[PDB]
This record gives sequence, structure tokens and C-alpha cells, in this order.
Amino acid sequence: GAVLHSEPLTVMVLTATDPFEYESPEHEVKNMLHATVATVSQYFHVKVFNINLKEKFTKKNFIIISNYFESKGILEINETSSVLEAAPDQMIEVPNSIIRNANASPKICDIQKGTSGAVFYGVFTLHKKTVNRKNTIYEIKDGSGSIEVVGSGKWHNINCKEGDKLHLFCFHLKTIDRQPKLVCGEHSFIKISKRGNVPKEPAKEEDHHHGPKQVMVLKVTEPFTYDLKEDKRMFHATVATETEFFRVKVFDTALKSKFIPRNIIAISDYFGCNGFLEIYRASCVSDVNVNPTMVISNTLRQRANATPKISYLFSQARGTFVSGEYLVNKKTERNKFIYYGIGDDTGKMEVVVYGRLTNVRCEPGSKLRLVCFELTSTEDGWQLRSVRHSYMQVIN
Amino acid sequence: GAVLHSEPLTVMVLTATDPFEYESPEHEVKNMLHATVATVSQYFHVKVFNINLKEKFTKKNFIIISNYFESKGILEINETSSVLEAAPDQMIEVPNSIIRNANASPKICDIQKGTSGAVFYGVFTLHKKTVNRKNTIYEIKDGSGSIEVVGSGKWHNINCKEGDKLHLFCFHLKTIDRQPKLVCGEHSFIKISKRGNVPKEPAKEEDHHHGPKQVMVLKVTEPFTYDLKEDKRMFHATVATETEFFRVKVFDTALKSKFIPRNIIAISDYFGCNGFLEIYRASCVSDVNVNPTMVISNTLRQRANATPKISYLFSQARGTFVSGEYLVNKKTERNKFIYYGIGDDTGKMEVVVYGRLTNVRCEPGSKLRLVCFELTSTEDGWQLRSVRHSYMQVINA
Amino acid sequence: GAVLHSEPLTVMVLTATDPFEYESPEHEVKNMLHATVATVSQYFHVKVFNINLKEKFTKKNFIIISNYFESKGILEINETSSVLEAAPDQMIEVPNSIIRNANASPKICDIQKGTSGAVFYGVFTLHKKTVNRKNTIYEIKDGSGSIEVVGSGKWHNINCKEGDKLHLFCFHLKTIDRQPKLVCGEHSFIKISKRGNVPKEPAKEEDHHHGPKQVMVLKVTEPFTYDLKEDKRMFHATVATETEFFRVKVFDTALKSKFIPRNIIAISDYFGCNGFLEIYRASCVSDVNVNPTMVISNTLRQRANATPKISYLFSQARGTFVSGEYLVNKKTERNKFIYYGIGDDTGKMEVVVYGRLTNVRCEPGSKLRLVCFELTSTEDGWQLRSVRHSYMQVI
DNA sequence: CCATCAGAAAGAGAGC
DNA sequence: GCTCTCTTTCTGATGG
DNA sequence: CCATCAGAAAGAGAGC
DNA sequence: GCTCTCTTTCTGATGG
Repeated sequence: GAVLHSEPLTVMVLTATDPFEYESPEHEVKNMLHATVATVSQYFHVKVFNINLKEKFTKKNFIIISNYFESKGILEINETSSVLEAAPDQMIEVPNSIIRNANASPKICDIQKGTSGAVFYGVFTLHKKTVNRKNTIYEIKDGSGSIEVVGSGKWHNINCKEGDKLHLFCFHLKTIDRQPKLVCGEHSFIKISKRGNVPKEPAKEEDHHHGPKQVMVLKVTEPFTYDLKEDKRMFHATVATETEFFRVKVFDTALKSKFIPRNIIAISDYFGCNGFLEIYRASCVSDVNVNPTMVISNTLRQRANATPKISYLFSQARGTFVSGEYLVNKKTERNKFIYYGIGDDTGKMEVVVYGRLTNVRCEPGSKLRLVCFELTSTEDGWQLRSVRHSYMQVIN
Repeated sequence: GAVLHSEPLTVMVLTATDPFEYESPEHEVKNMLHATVATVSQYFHVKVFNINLKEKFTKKNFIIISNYFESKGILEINETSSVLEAAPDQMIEVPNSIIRNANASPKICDIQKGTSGAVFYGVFTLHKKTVNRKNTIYEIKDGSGSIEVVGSGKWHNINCKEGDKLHLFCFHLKTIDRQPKLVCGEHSFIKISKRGNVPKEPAKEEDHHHGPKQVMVLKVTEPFTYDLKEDKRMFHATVATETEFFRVKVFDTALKSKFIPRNIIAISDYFGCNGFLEIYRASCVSDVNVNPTMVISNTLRQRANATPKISYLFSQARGTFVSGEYLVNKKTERNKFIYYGIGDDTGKMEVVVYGRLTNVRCEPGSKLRLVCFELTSTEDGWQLRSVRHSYMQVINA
Repeated sequence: GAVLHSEPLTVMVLTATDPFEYESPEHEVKNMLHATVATVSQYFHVKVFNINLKEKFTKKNFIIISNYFESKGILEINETSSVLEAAPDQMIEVPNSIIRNANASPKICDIQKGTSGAVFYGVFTLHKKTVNRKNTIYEIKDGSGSIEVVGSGKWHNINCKEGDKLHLFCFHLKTIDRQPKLVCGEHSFIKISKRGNVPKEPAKEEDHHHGPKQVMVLKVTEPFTYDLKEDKRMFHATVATETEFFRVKVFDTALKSKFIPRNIIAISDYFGCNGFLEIYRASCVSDVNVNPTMVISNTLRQRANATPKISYLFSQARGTFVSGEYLVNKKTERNKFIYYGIGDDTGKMEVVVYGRLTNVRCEPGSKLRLVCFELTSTEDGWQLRSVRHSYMQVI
């Protein structure tokens, strides 16, 4: 079983986790937490079954232990162990070598080499998840190889997606299906850590792709005419779910009262054309302006209403559409065309405009907003020409 | 059984390694260290199973041994042996010939003529390395031949590379597959004498290569365009083997996903152009588990990602292409041309940029990151010129 | 059997033996030589069976070989192979490490581990020789061990002695009496490289040596008076054992009859002092040469009479006693000191003579033979000064 | 840093 | 007796 | 609705 | 070349 170290050994707390409901070997629903220590030469893992010791398990703190257990190399300190706060003259010196080694996550190829029954600790990016009835196969993967993780009990069907840093605590290796599988035990724990960030502009495809996508109205443009023959009215809008954002082309302006910012909507028939979500009828927008939902975690906000960088545009496919705000400094007018020379702190370029938008009155010395301009380039310099669904307006 | 020498014999300690752990005859995990001693007439290789004698096995120290074993012409000392420091009046003087002839490694061809089970000792050159799943085979070669060595267990893929100088301690000859091999033993030990770096630029080319190669990306950049007429995509990257490093060009932007730093990759049917290696189809990379246990050298990383000095650039043959980072201090724009005089802690030069990359706004005080630039010069200094595959970006504080 | 290497390979010749007789596989005696050649990455041993290639197989020559054979990893050249003369722009740069490994001998401890029939080359010191009726056992030794070498036929009872160097080419391995031995084969060769008789001045010591040392008298001086007051007489002699030479000061001149060149004598109860050997009484020496065969090698004879070069003397410790023959250039005399300028190709110094030896007539152009002079120096140069035991003469 | 390797320089044996 | 040369040796050199 | 701060990880230095 | 540690950077996180 688990041997017993009875010598008063001095240690220092490196890391720890929060109390969480576990199932003790007595079929109760108690609470426990994890932690790691480090002596003058080595480091240990620690299980804590007594939840009243959470104070002395703060990091950068020294404590002396006696009458503690040791199972499979892991120290076990329960409700019958001695954990006392050390004195200023009872501190051990841990070099900055055991510290950077304790928190090192192993390689998966080396998990495929061990014997059955051992314990592991580490964080891994998730490759693919496959939910089953009572467990789930979490395929974690790093540069060293792939392996399977089986999760049942309290960790069956947990809130995570394909790409989360799954920090794992106390898992047993098992030879299942002739391949290395990793199953949990009884003292296990999983803290989830998603690195959620995505700039650029999400472009959902699939034509006739109907359904729901109850997003949130963010920034919108006033309506305008884009076909002077038939006086067709439209306006662009940028909206976002909690995961992504979408640039919307609205062709029925009666939803101007429903495309007000800071509003939440669930919108139906959408056709993924040129990366835009093109609505063709107001009947796809329920007001629903009394039922909350999202919050959009700040960083998504600025991401959606980001103003791109000319350096970033030099690296996009010649045919993609833009939306940003930039400073003008030049202006030449040639036969019905108006070239607006612009640039920022990264690069400069030309912006050509032809058609109705010549009626825009602007001169160097004030900023300018752009929406839905194609990306082109010549031998001389790059360009962002005015297309059919274009729009622009000068600011303060 | 072995033989037992129960009489005092004086020796002079020559070489002595550091303590290392082994699996003793009782399959316990004990400590031992190797040592080479020499009498006035004959030298002797010696084993030390009692690590407490660590101080009395120092070079230039004379000792006397009593009640010590010996096997295959090699002395042994465990816990049941008496080793005593010899006083300065008990000095024996071992000539310089035993010193030059103890560290002399036996020629390989003569190792190809020893009996099955014989034990050897010598430093040799790593000509090619190969790691199995169980053991690890090392093909060594010198002026007399080649021979493979089986390193299983404690010697299953160590920390070394081709071109080093590995010191083999106590490896046994065994006819495997018709040819001799050096299999591991109970008292095996290997200490290294590293060498080889290959800094400077990458390597040469093999036009329309038919072979394969496994490296690891070290510095990838963003994609871009090098042709304005027909929209042609490409991006630069840095890759490396265990020993060599290479700066690569990729023209099918699709292979931007497979080209990530720290990614072990694989490349086949590749072209070579002016120090850079050209790929043309996505059917050349398969980042699907080629070798997980590959260890890249930190100095190699710092050499491939290295940025040369202006003085060093002066000593290069013009025609080689430049990559790295420098700082700007002058800015002079003329007709559709912009000049950026860069400088470092050795001097200053010029950078001539033309065309599309003139649409970038760099200013003195911010660092400029150049990749793939020609190296030209005139009577009035040196330049880095922007060519068909030039790339750069601005980074500041 | 052997395998055949068809492709041209360019090599630099490292070594070659003189030609020697051997028996061919068809039972005919012919000449062959052994060579060692190298490429830029590897060395090879080569057996050369076509003696017309003698001039091509010369050291530091570059040659191009094709249609050659391999047996046990060693190359073989017969009448069917081609060996041409490389052009100057076809030379190769052979690393010195390769020459080092090719000229290196295997250790005996590793030879003893060899499989039966393995072929070896190397140079080893002979420790013991036993000559039987039909073969000879040469027990050789190096720092790693000893092994017996069995020679027969041509290599039976060759003219060598313990201490000589034997260069062995292409000997095979055979187990005899459970002990590994080396044995001669079809292509074996031996070359002898002197022995181990190299002097380096006598030894010191000082205790009353009660032992004897049957030495041969090499050189002697006429008796002379080294103390004028009491008329004390002595002479100097150089003598040699077989491996060593010693300088003897004889203070009992009755031994003059016993010290004659070529006579062999036994010296007992002698005293080392200041690097010389001393004989205080006539009973220490007997005229009987009870070892008529004593042999003093020419290397030891010539080396024992050698006069040290002056520049070499500049490096010697002050206070040592020196004997040598030097050419006299300048002669000046001041208040009973005589200053004789002497010199050789290495340099120039002064011989300072005081007292009785000032009666020796010497003028510029004469050559001075000095025995037992003290080496000293001043700020202006180096001198050889006459002392109590000094002797000198003009030749 | 840890000891190796290499060009230069000194020492031994054969020959004119 | 002198000279050419193979052998042996010390210290500067390499390297990342 | 926005800026500052902080822990981790890649890159570099002193010394072995 | 190898190792401990000082330095620099990208990105996720805080709050009145």
C-alpha cells in the first residue's frame, strides 16, 4: 500500500489547487485539494484529505510534516497527519532547478513507455474529444505523440472544446485495446485553461444554411442607396456570438430599429457569400430584446471592431474585403476617380474610389472609415478599390 | 571464475572518471567508477565498485593494491579489496610511453578481428546515429573501418550528435547478423568529447533531390506576395537537423500550417537555389510523427536564428543572401526609392529597397527585421539589396 | 574467398619494405613487398606481388590503383591490377592522423583477444628468444602484455637479440597450449631496428660500493702530479661496461700497467664523487679480464668519447666537471692566469688556466684536449677553469 | 572548460 | 668525422 | 466600456 | 559545448 514517513521533514509549497468535492474511500462526498513541494534536492506531489489545512497550503510558505503517507511516489496527508507552520529559522533552500523541473509537463511518447498502474501529472492541448454515454475519450497531443484519456465520474462530459490546455491531476495509465489509455482514479482533478483569441474575420460558408445564430449587435452603419437606378437601401453591421464575430450585409433597412447596438437577436436565413452573412428579409430577426444571453469577453469586442494593419493587409489574398479607420494625407482626382492616399505607423497605400462615393467630401487632415472594399495591388503599390457594397464616411 | 591477486602491487593512477550507477551482480543499484592505472612496465584498466575510494583514485597519485580481482586482463576492485595511498618515498615512475599508449584507442580493423565476448576501450567518431525503439545503434568510423555499437537501456539515445567524440568504456564483441557489434555490458560507460557546429550560412543544394529529410522549424514568418502581376504567394522559414540548419522557401501557402516552430516535419523531392531550398507542392511535407525524441542543439538554434555582424558581413563573398535583424538610423527617400542606413556595434552600412516594400513606414529608433537580401557594395561602403524574394517587418518599443 | 575491387582509387604511398622472397600458391618462390597506402579518409595495408611497381611504391608518391583485391580487409596487388602515376593536379591531402593510425601498432592485450587467423602488422620489442630445431619462439612485449611469435623457414633463427626491435608484417593467429600465439604465414616479413644501447652519462652514488663491475678500459692518461707539495700522483681513464661508460680517477698509479685500452678489469670498493668513480687502492683492480667476450657497442664507444657542443654547454648546470676537445683561437696571459679563447660551430668561450697547467705550451691554431675542468660563468661569458684534478694536453 | 591535436623543434640510428 | 632522416617531444591551438 | 499588470515561455549571459 | 540564471516578449487577466 502506502508507506509512512515519520521524520519531521521541512518543505516549501510551490503550487496548489482549490478545494473540490471528491469521493473518499468511505463513499462520502468530502473535499480535497492538490499541491507540490520541494526539498533541498527533490520534489514531491501531495494529496490533502483534510480540508482544514488550506491556509498552510499557500505558496512561498514553509511547513514541516510528520506521519505522512507515500503511495506510488505521492505523499498523502489526511486528517491524522501533522502539518505545522515553520519558523523563520527552519527554512530550506530550494535551488532554482527543482522549481523549473517540478512544473514541467511530460511528453506523451514517454507516457506510452511506462508500466500499467503509475500516476502522472501534466498539462496538454486537446486534439479531439469524443463524448460517450458515461465517459469520454479526450485525445491529447503534443510534439511527442498522441494518446487517449478516459474520463468518468465527476469528469465525464466536462465543459471544454477541441483545443484546451487540460491541466490534469493524478491519472492512472492502463493498457486498454492494446494501446496506451489514461483513466482517472479517485483523487483526480482537472483545471481547464482555454487560450481563446481569434482576429481576422470569421467567414462561415454553406449556402442556404438556415437556422439560429442569436448574436449581439455591436457597431452598425446608417442606411444608404447602392443602386441608383432602383434606389436600393442597405447597411452593414458587425455582430458577434461569444465565440466569433461576423460581418453582416443587411439589405432590408426596416431592421434599422432591430439592428441597434447592444442588442441581442437570433437571425434565420443566411447565405455565406464572400464571407459575409447576407440577410435578405426582416422575417429572420426576432426582437427578443428583453432576454439576456452573452457578454462577449472584452478581448473579443476589440477584436471584432479592430482596425486592421496595412502590414497585415500585405499578407492577405488579393480579393478579400476590409473594414477600418485610417488617416488621409493625399488626394488626387482623375476622370471621375478619386484616389485617397493613406497610411499609418506600419505602412502606406492608395485607396481608389469610383461611382456614387465620389460625393463623399473629404480632404487630407481628417480620418476616414471604410467598409467592404476589395483588396488589389499593382506593380507600384497596394489598393483598396470601391465595389458595389462599399460605404465610407469622414469622422471628427 | 576469475583470478585473485593477494599481494601488494604498486601502480600510478592515470585517468579516472566520475562516479556512476550500475546494476551490481545482485541486481542492486550501486555506484562505481572506471579508472586506468599503470605500473612501471604494464598499465591496467581498473574497475571500482566501492565508491568511497573516490579521493584515492586521482591522477598523479601513487597507490598500492592488495587482494584485488582480475578478468580478461583487467583489474577489478570492489568492497573486498585493499587500496592504500603510496607515500612519496614509495614512488614508482611510469614512463611517458605507457601514458601515450594507455589513452591510445585500438584501431577499428583490429576490433573487427577480436573474439566474441572480448572487451574494448577507446574514443571514436560518431559517423551516423540511429535510435531504435528498444536499443540504439551508433555507427562509428575511423582510418581503419566501421563498426556498429548496441546501446540499450542506460544508453538508449543519449545527449549527443554526429561528429562528436564518444568514449566507449567496456563494450563486448558479439557476432550479430554475421558482422561484429559492440553490445552493452554490465560495466558500460560513455563520456563525450563534443565537436562540430557549422555556423555561418546554411549549406549547399541538390537540384531535384530524390532523397528525404527530417528537420524542425525554428523561425517562421507570415506569408506574403512576391509578384504583383499574377498574385504569387510565399513565405520564409528556418529549419534544422540535429547538426545542420537550413533557410527555406515555400511557395504554396498551404504549407503554412505544417510549418510551425517546434514542429518535427519531413521534406522530399526538393530543389536548391542560391543557398535556399525551394519547395513547389504541398505533397512534400507530412508532419505525421517522424521522430518525437529529436533533440535540437540550443547553440544550433542560436546559430540559425543568428544575425551576423557588419564586420562579419564584410568578410563574406558577395552573392550570399542575408537574414537577421538590425537597427535603422538614417532615412533618405528619393525617386520611388527609399534608403535605410542600418548599423550595429561594429559600424554602419546601407540598405537599398525598391518597389512594393517601399510601402512600409519604418523610422530610425525601431528595429527592422530583414529576410533574404542580396549583399552588394561600392567604393563608399556596403549594402543589403532587396531582391525578388525579399521580406521584412518593423518592430519597436 | 577474396573479393575484387574493380574501381579506380587514388592513394598516397605511406610506407614500403624492401623486396623479399616468398612462396606463391603454386609453390614457386618469387619476390614481393609490403606497403601501406592511404586515401583522404582511410588507410589500407597492401601486399604487392609485382616487383616492377617498386618505383611507384615509394614514400610520398601519389599513385592510382584499379583491378585490385581484398582479403581480410587488406588489399592485394598482382599482375592483373593496374597502378598508374597520378598527375600533379590529382594529388590528395592525406591527413596526418591517417599516417599516424597506419604506422601505429596494435596493443598486445588486444592481439591476445583476436580470433584465429587474424592478420596483424606492427613493431614490437623482443623480450625473449628460444631457438628450436625447426622454428624459433620470439616472446615479444609491450606496455599491454607479452605474446609468443613463432617463426619458421626463412624467418627461423634470424640474427637478432633481446632488446632489438622487430617490425612484423602479416602474421596470423593460432592458439597453442591454450595460450594465444602469433605464427608466420605466406606473406610474413621481419625488419630489425637496432637494440637498446644508448648511453646518457654515468650515474652518481657515493657509498662504498663493495660490488664489482667488470668494465673494459677505453682511454687512459699518463700519470701526473696533481699536488706539488707532497708529489701526489693520479691519472684519468674512461671505461665502459656493455651498457654504460664511467669516468674513473685512479689515485694509485701502480694500476697504470693494468689500465691499457682494450684490457678488461674488475673494479671493486670504488667511490662516486662529483660524478666520477674513485679507486683508492691497488687491490680493487685485477688484470685478468675474466670475461674475454665483453663487447662495447660502437654506438656506446663513439657516444662515450663525444665532446659536447659549446651551445649545449651553455645549457648545462654550473659546477659540473667537463672533458672535451676544443680549438684554440686567442691566447692572452695576465699575472699567471692564461686565458685561452676556444670555440666551435656552436659558440665561443674562455678557458682559464692557473698553476701547474700553465706550463703546457699552447699557441693559436693548436687544439686543446681538456679533462676534468670546472664549468663557471661571469657577466662577460662562460669559462672552463683548471681545478685540483684538472689535466690537459695539446694534440 | 577540459583535454585533445598539430606545426614546430629536438634526438637516435644508418651511411659517405 | 659529418650529414640526411625517422622518431620523439613541448607548447601553442581549437572549440562553442 | 478600456488600460494597466503579471506569469509563462523563448532567447541570452556568466561561468563550468 | 553545457548549465544556472538574468533578461526580454507574447498573450491572457484586472477593475471603478
